Amino acid sequence: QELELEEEDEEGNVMSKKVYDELKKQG
Amino acid sequence: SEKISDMIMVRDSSIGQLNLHVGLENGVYMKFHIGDVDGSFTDIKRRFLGLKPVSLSYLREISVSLKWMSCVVCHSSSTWVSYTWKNVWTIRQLKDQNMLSCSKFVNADVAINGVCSISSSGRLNIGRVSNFPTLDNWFHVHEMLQISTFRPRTILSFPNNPKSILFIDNHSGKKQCRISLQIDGECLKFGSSDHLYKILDDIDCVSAAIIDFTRQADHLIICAGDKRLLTYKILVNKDKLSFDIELLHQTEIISPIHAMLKFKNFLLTAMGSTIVLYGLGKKQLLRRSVTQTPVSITKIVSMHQWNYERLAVGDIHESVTLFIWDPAGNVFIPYVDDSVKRHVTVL
Amino acid sequence: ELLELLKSTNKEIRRSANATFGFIAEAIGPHDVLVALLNNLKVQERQLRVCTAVAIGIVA
Amino acid sequence: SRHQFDLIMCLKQPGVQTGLLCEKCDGKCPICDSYVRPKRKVRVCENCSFGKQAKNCIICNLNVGVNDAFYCWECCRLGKDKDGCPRILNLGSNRLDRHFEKK
Amino acid sequence: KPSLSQLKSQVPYPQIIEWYDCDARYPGLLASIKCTKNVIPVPSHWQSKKEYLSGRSLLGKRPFELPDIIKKTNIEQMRSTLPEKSLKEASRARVQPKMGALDLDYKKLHDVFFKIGANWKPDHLLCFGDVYYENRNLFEETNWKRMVDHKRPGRISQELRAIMNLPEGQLPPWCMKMKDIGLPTGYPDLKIAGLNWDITNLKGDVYGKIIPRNYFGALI
Amino acid sequence: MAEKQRQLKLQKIYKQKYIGLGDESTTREQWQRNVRNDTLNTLQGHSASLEYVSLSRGDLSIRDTRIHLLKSMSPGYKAYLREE
Amino acid sequence: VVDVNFNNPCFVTLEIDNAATQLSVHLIFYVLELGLNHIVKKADYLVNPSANFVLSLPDLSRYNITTSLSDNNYDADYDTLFNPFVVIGFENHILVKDMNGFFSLKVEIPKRSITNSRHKNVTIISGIVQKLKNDFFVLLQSNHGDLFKLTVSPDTNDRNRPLVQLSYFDTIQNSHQLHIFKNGYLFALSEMNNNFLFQFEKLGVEKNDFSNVLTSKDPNKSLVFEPSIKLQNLSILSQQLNLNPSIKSQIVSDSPLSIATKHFTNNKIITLTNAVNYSNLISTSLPPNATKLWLIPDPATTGDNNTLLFITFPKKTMIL
Amino acid sequence: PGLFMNYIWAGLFHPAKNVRKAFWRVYNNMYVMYQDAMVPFYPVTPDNNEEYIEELDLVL
Ligand SMILES: [Mg+2]
Ligand SMILES: [Zn+2]
Ligand SMILES: [Zn+2]
Ligand SMILES: [Zn+2]
Repeated sequence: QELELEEEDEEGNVMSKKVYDELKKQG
Repeated sequence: SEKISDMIMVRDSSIGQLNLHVGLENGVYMKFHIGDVDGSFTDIKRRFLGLKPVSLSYLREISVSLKWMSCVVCHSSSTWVSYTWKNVWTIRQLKDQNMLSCSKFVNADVAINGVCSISSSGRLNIGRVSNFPTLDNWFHVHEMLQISTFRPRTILSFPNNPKSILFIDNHSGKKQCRISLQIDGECLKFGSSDHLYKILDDIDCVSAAIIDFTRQADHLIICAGDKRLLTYKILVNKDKLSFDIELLHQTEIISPIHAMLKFKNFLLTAMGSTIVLYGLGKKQLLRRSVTQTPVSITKIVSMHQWNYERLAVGDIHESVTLFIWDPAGNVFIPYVDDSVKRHVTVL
Repeated sequence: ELLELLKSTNKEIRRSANATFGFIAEAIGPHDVLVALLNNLKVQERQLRVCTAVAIGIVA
Repeated sequence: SRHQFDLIMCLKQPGVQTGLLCEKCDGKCPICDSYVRPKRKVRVCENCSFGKQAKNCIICNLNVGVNDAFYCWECCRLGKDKDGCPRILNLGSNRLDRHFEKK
Repeated sequence: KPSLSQLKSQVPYPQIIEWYDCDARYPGLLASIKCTKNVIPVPSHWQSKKEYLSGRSLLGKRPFELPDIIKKTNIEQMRSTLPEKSLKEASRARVQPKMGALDLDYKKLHDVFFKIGANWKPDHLLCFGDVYYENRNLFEETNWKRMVDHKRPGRISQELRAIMNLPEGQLPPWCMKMKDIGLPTGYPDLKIAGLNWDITNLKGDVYGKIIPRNYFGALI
Repeated sequence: MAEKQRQLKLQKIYKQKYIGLGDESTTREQWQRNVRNDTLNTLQGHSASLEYVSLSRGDLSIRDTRIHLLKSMSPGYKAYLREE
Repeated sequence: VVDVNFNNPCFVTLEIDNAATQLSVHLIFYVLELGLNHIVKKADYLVNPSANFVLSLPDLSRYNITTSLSDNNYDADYDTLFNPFVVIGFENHILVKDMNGFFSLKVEIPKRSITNSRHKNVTIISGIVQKLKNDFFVLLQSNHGDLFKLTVSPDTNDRNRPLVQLSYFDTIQNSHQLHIFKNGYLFALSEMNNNFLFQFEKLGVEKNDFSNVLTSKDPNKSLVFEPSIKLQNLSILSQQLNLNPSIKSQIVSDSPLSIATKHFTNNKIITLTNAVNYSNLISTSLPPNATKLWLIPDPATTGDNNTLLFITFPKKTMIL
Repeated sequence: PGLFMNYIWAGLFHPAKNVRKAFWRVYNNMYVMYQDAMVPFYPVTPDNNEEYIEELDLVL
């Protein structure tokens, strides 16, 4: 001892799952 | 068993054996050897042809090499020709031709193997029967010095249409790529032009797949050798009998992809040892799922799926490993592998 | 008697006596011949035990 | 021989002629000394096929040979029929020691 | 010569590497061969200076027991081999031989191998990695696998009912503690008569119960 | 001592006939030279395996691929391609 | 193998040393001595490490070439007379060499006008010898498929020594082997796909043509040719359809089995079908319900191809 | 040969000499029977083998 979510404005390609789930709470 | 629908008695002048050819009502064709002096019935042959009751007819002297032979065409839901070559009995279908009844035909023009018939659509038509599948030629092979610059790379089939087939070639020197699209049994023109193909520039395809992210459109995904993943859209015109290809976007990948398939609704690639599931977005492809594999899996060369649940992964040197899809976990879980080193090509 | 002939120092005699147990077993059956062979395995001498082991595989 | 460990095979490249066994050695595999199921004939090398020695048995090396020698089925399955000339060259200490105790 | 922790960092399974692997002439080649998939380790009695199978465990070895399918031929009753005739009587049995010492049924002998037991297999057949070692007791292991299959929670056998002093029809004596503490965690779907299953099902040797396509080319 | 003397004498005859035998003091350099030379013979030798390697290298003929696999048995061949 | 004409059989090998530190290729001559029943290594030459092909030529003293340094090969002793020559292939040039070491004649391979920079260098891959009546010609082939013609000439100017000339002949597909038949046919065993039977229409470039011919007199001159899209010296007689290599396939139909592939060399779609083939010549409309059909020879016009065709409907019957 | 040899690889380069004599005597029997057939099963990787043949990793 980097997944992707599509921002409805389409330019969300370079983001994340965890960034998009924060913007579920801001939205 | 069942009521006879037709019967014919034929002697082969080659062997001298009497044959009794019988058709049934359940679509089953039978054949009998009739003893000559006594009349005993030997050497029973049986084959199920189709749904309709079997109708028979007889063709006197047709040529095999294109030595004399006789054949009995068998009429049902489809047509079948039923002959003997070198004392081997053969019963094979006919190339895309339903017949209600059938007879020989001779001209000066059509000298050998001519045949006239009434089709199930209802039209009367003259033909030749040509290539009989013997045991040395089981398949009929249909197509200055003739050399192409392009080399064939992959042949693809559409998910929903089983009859349409897409072809992708590579240029041997100029980093080009041509694409052909043959629907049913004929090639389509590219757009409104004269040619039967579209040439893509600065692409050579390592691997490719046709995937319907939604149920009404089809997309071509190309993996180029420059570590890019390219999405196109196939638009078959249907009445003009033409296709078109149309770029959507370009997506960057870490490693080359050798195996890609449709896993339920997305595009499932293998890059290196990583299994990545992709969804379509309108600016790029979006990776929905990423699974790392066990340590001895080094390259993936082949994969296959069983009803969108299990995944068979093939390593370049090790062997097959089986995975199950975890929907709540959003990954693939490995549960069997092999004892020896197998250098997989296809599974 | 062929059982007593296995103590011979000749290899033809032992080899052809073992063939004869095959011919005798094909006529009158295995199990009378198996019992005499199995009881001959209790001797100390190795020649006798090795020749009855050959004969059992012939009978089989 | 499978049994006597001082016997020495030739193992040269086999030729076209056939090695013979005597009446005492008849039916034996030269490799494993098995009496059953013969598969392929034995080929000896050029030097083992010349002169007065070529008539002799290839196992016991003294008696005159009459019938042909065969590899068994199990030596052919293992490939031991392809290793070389299976002829014994020396006589071996078992043969020698009986000869001098007796006279 | 590398150290042991140095050598363990080069491999994916550092628990396979031991102290004597650093005395190898090529430790880096040896350690990567050992961590290759499906490579089986060297039998472990190489270090010892005794003798393979010379330990005390061999004193307790039992005689051979026939496979149970072959016991149906009844040869064990006709020739007893586990613990007679004088030298004169043996001599007299050679000139007057007794016939039919074995009463074996020949149709039963053939049908053991070819009809009754065409699909017979032994219960234990060591798998791919399972290398035999000296104190291994294979008898315990087939007993243990068979102990797991037949025996189930929700039944108690007659042998244990004599020992526990719990005859049939009766709640087992930890019934009250599972009323005070609760159902077993390791069986979510266990239905016990009297707690979450009907008390008239408390019947004989059973008081509880767990209540929760053909292959390609299969033979018809 | 005579049973041990055969297996010593037979190890030499089998090592001359078949190159890649070893014993106990085989270096990794010796062993890996055997493994490489056996593998290059197979790739050259089976004709499906020739076509698989010649196509995916993109070579100009299948015979150019056979001489590439047979020259690679030489230890001085990596330096020959590097001195061009 | 060498054609030695009942003397002592000879053969030549190219060999590398598997243990040596530097890549070095040997040219080695072996003569079986039938009087002594053993193989003797006669000669052993070091050659350039790019050696990859060897071909044996005929006895050159038959064609007035002087094989010794002596200006006349009339010394007539047996050791001096036997001296076989072979052709060795390299990267970008060839050599003809001697068993006795007297000659080493270098000619360069002619180079193509548009060369793809990906694949650098040209090598020989197969070849064949055909004896003419007082002459011979050797057909050499490169890995680009160009067929070259080699000739060895008496060289009357210098000392009657050997003289080698190469010209471009034609371009075919890469081949494993070449066989020439006595009827003037050429068989090429291709490395990929179809086999070919050719015939010799013309015999190639004449020896006098200085512009198109490289010689061994100046062994550094280069000659650029352009390949011909049409065959000028050969014509095709037959092909043999071979599916090798088949890299990818789909199944088109299941009843009857039909598979689709591509032909790897000429880039066509190939369909393999387990059906009996039917070719529809002409079709014609008919009244609606028809069941059965008969064809019976016309008895009216005897000794003639006329025929009656009967079509039957459930109500009606038609005669034709 | 491929499944049998999984028992043998570990002993070929063992530290003890007695382990290494017994395992090379088995390897040499296997090699005489399968020189060509052992080739898909050698435990050689590019990290393990300096001179590893790069043609084995090619995909067509
Ligand atoms: Mg991995
Ligand atoms: Zn010999
Ligand atoms: Zn003898
Ligand atoms: Zn044998």
